[PDB]
Amino acid sequence: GSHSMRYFFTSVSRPGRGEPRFIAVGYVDDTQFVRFDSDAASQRMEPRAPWIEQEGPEYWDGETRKVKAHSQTHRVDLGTLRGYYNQSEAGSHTVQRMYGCDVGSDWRFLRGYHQYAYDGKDYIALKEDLRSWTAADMAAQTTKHKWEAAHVAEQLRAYLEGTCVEWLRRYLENGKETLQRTDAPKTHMTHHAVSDHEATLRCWALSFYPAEITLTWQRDGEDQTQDTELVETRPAGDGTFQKWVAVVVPSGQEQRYTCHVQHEGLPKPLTLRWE
Amino acid sequence: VLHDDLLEA
Amino acid sequence: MIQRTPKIQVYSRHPAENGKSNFLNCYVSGFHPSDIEVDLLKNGERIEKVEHSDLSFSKDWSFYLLYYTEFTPTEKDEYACRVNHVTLSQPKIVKWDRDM
Repeated sequence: GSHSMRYFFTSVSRPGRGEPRFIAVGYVDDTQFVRFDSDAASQRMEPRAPWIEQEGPEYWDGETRKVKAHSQTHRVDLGTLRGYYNQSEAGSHTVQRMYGCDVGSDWRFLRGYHQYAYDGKDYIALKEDLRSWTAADMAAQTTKHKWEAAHVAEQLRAYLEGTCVEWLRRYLENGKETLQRTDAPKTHMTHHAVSDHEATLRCWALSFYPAEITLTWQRDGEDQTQDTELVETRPAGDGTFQKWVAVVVPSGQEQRYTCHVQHEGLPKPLTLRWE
Repeated sequence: VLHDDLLEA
Repeated sequence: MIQRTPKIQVYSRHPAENGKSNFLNCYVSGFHPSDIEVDLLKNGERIEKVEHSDLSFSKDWSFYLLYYTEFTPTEKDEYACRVNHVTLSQPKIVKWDRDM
């Protein structure tokens, strides 16, 4: 299976007084492993997964240096973009950045990402070849030219194909008990009468990891989308995920309906036949 | 691990 | 200046049974900007021991947070989540339904 390492950065200007609120989180796949918050007392990158605590003092010293430098970059950027978009010094604005790398099932570099947004909208992104940029508007063309002149892409590509991958591999090995474990969904169905003549069938998928899953209802062996509700996949809080899908059916007819569950943790899709 | 040095926009 | 209203789910970490200890979650997602006020309520009163995940965001740049606290479902107690965001004229309150 492929694995990813991603870092997500959000900076929010507070023109009233002081520097931007800055929050950085790091993930391996769907597991957070580090965080920095400018408002926290430590002013350090902090662990958020047991397996990253294996890393000694020098790891933390290094990531703190870099994450603080990142915060200054996004502060400057908030100033610059305000200028490009001719905005008031009064209002709060946001810059978001996400970057990282995937390895394939062969544990080799697969893909690299670097995307940047201002005020919740695409601004600039590195293309898949890791050699050029996509600018969303004319302001972004300024940044594109500057980064092209300064060979940012080359620097990023070296990181993504190298350093990024190497550490991802290290993390996967150190945190193998959890990072490389697939938790298949624990499934069940509930039944709720909504009248004398109709009932709700709810098919639940619980405690699964990673978050990717497909839940669907079939009626007599054909997918059924009418009269169904599907909630978005949601975190349980213990590192796993939950989802459910529900259908309303005539009472007595529950047997026609089947819930189908697909997940990387299941060799074969599950078919629930009941209620 | 984080990238070492980001350029300003 | 794009503004997106939060989607809200209120739910328990584990299948809920009256008298048995659990965790109450309020997942807020799909919102922008990031500033948001989330409270968990027990009979309308603000629960104090409430923690939340570190702010992150989805591919469309919209934000998501998880707020949670320990709790114990009971026959008579009502639990809910209260959310306020710039996109809401007043706080949105979503009741915890044990079946959802």
